[PDB]
Amino acid sequence: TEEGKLVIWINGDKGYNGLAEVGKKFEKDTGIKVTVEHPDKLEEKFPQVAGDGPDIIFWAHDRFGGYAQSGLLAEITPAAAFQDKLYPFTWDAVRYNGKLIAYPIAVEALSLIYNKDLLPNPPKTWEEIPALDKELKAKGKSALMFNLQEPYFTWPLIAADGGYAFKYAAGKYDIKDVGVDNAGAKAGLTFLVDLIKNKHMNADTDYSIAEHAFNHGETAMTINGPWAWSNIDTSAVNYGVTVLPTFKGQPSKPFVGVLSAGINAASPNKELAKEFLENYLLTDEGLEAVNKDKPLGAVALKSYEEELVKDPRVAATMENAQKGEIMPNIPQMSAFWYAVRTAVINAASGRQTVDAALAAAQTNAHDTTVFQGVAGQSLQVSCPYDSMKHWGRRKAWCRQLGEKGPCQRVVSTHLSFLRRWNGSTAITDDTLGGTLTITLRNLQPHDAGLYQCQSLHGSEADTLRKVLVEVLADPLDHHHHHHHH
Ligand SMILES: OC[C@H]1O[C@H](O[C@H]2[C@H](O)[C@@H](O)[C@@H](O[C@H]3[C@H](O)[C@@H](O)[C@@H](O)O[C@@H]3CO)O[C@@H]2CO)[C@H](O)[C@@H](O)[C@@H]1O
Ligand SMILES: OCCNc1ccc(Br)cc1
Repeated sequence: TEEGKLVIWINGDKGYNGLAEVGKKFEKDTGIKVTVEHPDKLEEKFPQVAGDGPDIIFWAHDRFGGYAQSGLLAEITPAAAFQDKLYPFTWDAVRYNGKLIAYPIAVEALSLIYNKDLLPNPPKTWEEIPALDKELKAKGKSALMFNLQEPYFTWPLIAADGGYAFKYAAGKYDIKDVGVDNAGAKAGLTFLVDLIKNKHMNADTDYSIAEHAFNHGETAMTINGPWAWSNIDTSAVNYGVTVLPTFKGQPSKPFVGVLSAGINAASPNKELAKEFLENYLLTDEGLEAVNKDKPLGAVALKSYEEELVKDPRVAATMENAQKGEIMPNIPQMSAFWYAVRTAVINAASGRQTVDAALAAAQTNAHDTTVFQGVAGQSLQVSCPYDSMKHWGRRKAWCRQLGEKGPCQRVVSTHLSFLRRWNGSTAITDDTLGGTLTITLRNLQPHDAGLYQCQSLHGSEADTLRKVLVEVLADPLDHHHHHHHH
């Protein structure tokens, strides 16, 4: 960052050229240069560089609770008159611990996109896709192609019969109640895997492959968001945007994302960012400039949404959004997505069965795992990992210094042993089996807290597991004569 200018990060699938046009208008009126960038993995780079992060970060709201907890985002305090211009639902997406941590921009949900020439009557159920694919294959076409590398696209099907991320009850999420390995989640993922086994879909289909096949008239349907419509408009394919197919008679339940713009807590340009976001971007003209490049979906700005909702594609986006639910913005969402991404990729490739893939995802979707030990005794912490993925990497055990501090290295593999506070920590790695083991001797309350098992590569560290060490009292420490009769 540099004082007197704005650097913005936004994902490569969004209208970054339209956003740059709003930046050009801001520069024309004020002299302030606005640079819009679309780095790869920007959502993973942001917490590592936020140092030299951007002034503004755009992403769906699900990642922002984690950034806010880490102290990376400035609290936003728009006037009541400004808050009244955006929908209360969109403000709900960006409120964390009672404070607003980003400006909401647009509401997104996946829909079924279909080729009206190949399929004038798209299927209402997922169950009828195998027979439809057989008929289309006889004509050199396929029924459906969509991104199988990101769990966001398969989640509507996994959630349809009962899968869920974190149980919700009266404005709160229970982070201990995860629904990744229930009967409904297994049924949805088994249906997806059966589509691949029967050659109705390919496990390696990604965003680019599905978009190219649909936009070239090779597949009758795709599953995508509003941002994808402008490339289809250019392709001249006669497309429709409609309700996703049902599974076991239940609607598919897409996770609803609210594209949001957070202000970096370390930015010396917070006031410029606020003026740009409130008075340039979040205006009917500003949002239209972005929408014209890549559609936003249902915008957070009431005045513009009242017009956009007349677009049948936007009404279809809201119909699918209403069948699903808003993603939580809680810090625990990252772990949930990483676990489900792994389960889908492994089940689709045949590397794991659906049952084993979802059992591992259920365990790993929990951001932290408690390891309880008794004071004065030894505690063995286990960190399973993918031996192939982490082949050749050294490992580390680090202790989290508060909610916002660094994870401070304790021991690593090749100082693998550390004696401190009359106790000790030793790390051992079974590289063939994929199990990292940390042994804490003479466990005491001073050892309680959050730690990470890590896999190192270059100057980066991958989190293998977050562990909460809990220390039960030594039974002898309460030595007394109990009551008798
Ligand atoms: O898959 C690992 C991946 O998990 C998490 O990513 C999720 C996003 O945080 C979540 O917003 C959603 O992303 C979709 C966007 O909302 C949508 O606008 C569009 O850009 O498509 C995105 C899906 O590709 O879903 C993903 C999970 O698929 C986590 O935050 C990432 O760092 C991680 O790489
Ligand atoms: O060639 C198979 C041995 N190679 C290999 C590479 C990646 C994974 Br996942 C599994 C196996």
